[PDB]
Parts: sequence; C-alpha cells; structure tokens
Amino acid sequence: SMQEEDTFRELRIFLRNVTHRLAIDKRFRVFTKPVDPDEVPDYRTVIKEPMDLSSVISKIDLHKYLTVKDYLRDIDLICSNALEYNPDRDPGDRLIRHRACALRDTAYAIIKEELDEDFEQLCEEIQESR
Ligand SMILES: CCN1CCN=CC[C@]1(CC)C(=O)NCc1ccccc1
Repeated sequence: SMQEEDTFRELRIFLRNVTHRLAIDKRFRVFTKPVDPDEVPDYRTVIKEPMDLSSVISKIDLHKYLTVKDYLRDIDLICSNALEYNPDRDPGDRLIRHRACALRDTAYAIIKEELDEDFEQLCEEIQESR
C-alpha cells in the first residue's frame, strides 16, 4: 500500500540521519570508506564480507534495509570485521578495537533513545507479510 511505502521512506530518513551522525564523528573516520586494496592487499583474503559507512548509505538508498534490525546487522559487521582483522596487543590494534566497540555502542544508544519500538514492530510485520 501507499501507507506501507510511506513507513519504509520514514525508516530510510531515520537510518540516513543516524549514519551521517556516526560518519562525522572523528573517532570513526577509519570506518567511513572501504579498506584500500592497494594499501592493504591482505584485507580481502582475511575479511570475507567488508563493510563501511559509505556502503551503508548506498544500501539505504538501494532499499536493502526494511527494518532497523537488518541495519544493525551491518553496524555489527563493521565492528566484528575490525575486531577480527586487528586482534593483537599493540597500541594501533587496541585503538581500532576501542573505536569499533564505540561505533557499535553509539549506534545502539541513538536507536534506544530515538527509535519508537512500535515503529520497528510495524516495519517487521510489513517485511514478514511480503
Ligand atoms: C526509549 C523510549 N523512547 C523512545 C521512543 N520514542 C518515543 C518514546 C520514548 C519514551 C517512552 C522517548 O520519548 N524518547 C525520547 C526521544 C524520542 C524521539 C526522538 C528523540 C528522543
């Protein structure tokens, strides 16, 4: 229905706003673009599903996310990719792990404060009807 297409258009507006708030934070710069295969040719042999905040906006605009749950699976993938590629005790690996955990915690905190649970349940029920 038109009403259902309006619901998904409101979900995309919400997700673009959360994503741009994460992308402007200086802590999260390393997560804003894909890893450059030139600088890091080993990356795509270790990490089987790369993800970054520029790819997430592209996916919002392609109508890939029908629920906030499917958006948070990609935020969780950005974080888990950083934890698995950079697991060592040295300061450069510990700094990117701390930033990855902060990106995940910040996204979940904005959603807890600003997403209405009944709006998410409506999106889930339209998705399950299709
Ligand atoms: C966690 C529950 N939250 C969020 C869901 N939305 C309405 C209810 C409530 C309170 C019960 C709230 O008012 N949070 C404030 C807020 C709402 C929208 C945008 C920004 C901030």
